[PDB]
Parts: sequence; C-alpha cells; structure tokens
Amino acid sequence: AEYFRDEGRDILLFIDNIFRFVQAGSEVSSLLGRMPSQVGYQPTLGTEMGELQERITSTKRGSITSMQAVYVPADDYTDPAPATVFSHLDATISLERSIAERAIFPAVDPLASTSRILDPNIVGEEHYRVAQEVKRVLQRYKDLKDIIAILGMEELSDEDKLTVQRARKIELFFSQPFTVAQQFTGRPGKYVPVKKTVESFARLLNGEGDHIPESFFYMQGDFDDVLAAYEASQ
Amino acid sequence: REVMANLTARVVGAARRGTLLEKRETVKSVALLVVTPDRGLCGSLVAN
Repeated sequence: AEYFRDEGRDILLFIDNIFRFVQAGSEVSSLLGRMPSQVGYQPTLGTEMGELQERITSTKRGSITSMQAVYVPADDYTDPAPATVFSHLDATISLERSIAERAIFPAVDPLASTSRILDPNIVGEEHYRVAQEVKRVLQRYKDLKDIIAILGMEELSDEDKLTVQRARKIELFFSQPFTVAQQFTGRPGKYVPVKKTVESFARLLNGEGDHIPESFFYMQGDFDDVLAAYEASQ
Repeated sequence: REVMANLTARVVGAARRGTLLEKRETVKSVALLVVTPDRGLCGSLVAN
C-alpha cells in the first residue's frame, strides 16, 4: 500500500484483527526464548505495534484511509494488545458483548467510542451538538443503571425518567440492518447518510417520537422510517 | 350509611335538599381531594 500512497493514489486500507498480528508476535517471542511480559506477551509489544502502525499514516504525498479491526481476548479491554492499539488511532469504535446480546447487531457502545474529528470545526456545529447530547444522554442512563436495576423506574424524578426513556430509545435506534446481514437476518439493508442521522437524532432529542414505543426504533434507518412504521402500526 | 338511606328516602324536596344534597346544574367550579402517600418508595401508587 505504501507504493500507491507514495505516488499520490488514495488508499483504503482494511487490516483484519491487528490483535492476531500481536498474538503471533507473542508466539514467536515465546519460541525465541525472550523473557515474557504481562500475560505471556512479548517484551517488545509496544515497539512491534509502533513499527507496524506508524507505517499506516497519510503523508504529504498521499493519504491512507485506514480501517482496522482488533480482537479483545475474552472480553478484557485491559489486555496489552488492545491497550497498545488504543493510542495509535484517530477514531475508536468499541463493540460490547452486552449490547450485542441485546440483539443490537451494530453493538457499538457510544460512551466507549470516540473520534478526533468529532470537532465542530471539522464535522459541523449541529453534528457536534447532537453527538454530545446523545452522549450526555446514555451517560445519565449509565449513571442510573443500578437504581433502575434495584429500586425500579418509579423512584427516578420526572426529567430523569424522560432522559432514561430517551436513552433506551436511542440505544434501540442506533441499531441498523446491514446489506451484508441478509444471510441470517431478514431485514433489508439500510444506508443512512450522516445528515439524515444527525437530523433523526436531533428530532429524537427534541421530543418528537416520545409517544412512539421503543420497539419501533429497532432495526430502522432514519427517523422517517420509524414514523412510517408507527403510522403503519397506527 | 343506612341513616343516609332512610333520611334521603324522605325530605326528597329539592328546596329541602338545597343544602349540600343539592346538585349544582352549572358545575362551573369543581374540587378534587387527592390523598397521596407522604413518603415515596411506595412504588407506582404515588404516580398512578
């Protein structure tokens, strides 16, 4: 890919399981007799990760638009491999098993996913405000998970109840069918532009769609699809 | 309650019943006595 970047051609780079790259290094180091570090990993983990990742950079001659995957052993995000990857990224997207087990197949945790370009100068003022509000909601939800778990929904205040309802609606709404998921899911794929996503979430945060039951936000596109499904259900 | 039953069975006169027993036709003003638990943790009752 560096040859194409050096000549000016834009490159889309898709590496799969950078972890597997690190695990192999670990096995090679174990066979090489090096002194093991942390959970059996190689002593030269950071240097190997740097040597691989610093080559994945957009330079002044060309740009590499790199998308990587990382496998977390078990479900431990504190494992040395993902912990080393985290500092080598502009955008991080954290998929959680708990979200996935809720049939939310995108499975992305909004609170554990960040990006450097989520900047009002770069992405737009409305997009930035909508994203920050969609995080402040679901942060109020994460702060109240135990109270809902033990005492129940009733003990919360009225505005807290509203924020929790909107947060659960947002969790359902982040779900989205994929065109490549037709093999095991019957939902047709949906492509939601960034403008439509921002508008849908801004409308959801304003209050439009409060009357809609949460189940209608599951496996939908923009807010218009949810409204159409609600009207179909009457 | 059966005292109410017996007495109302008599004195049926609307003018006689003009005192409280009377039914205001306009019903312009109404009042609601709401008895709500004083401390929460009650569950969904306080809200219901």
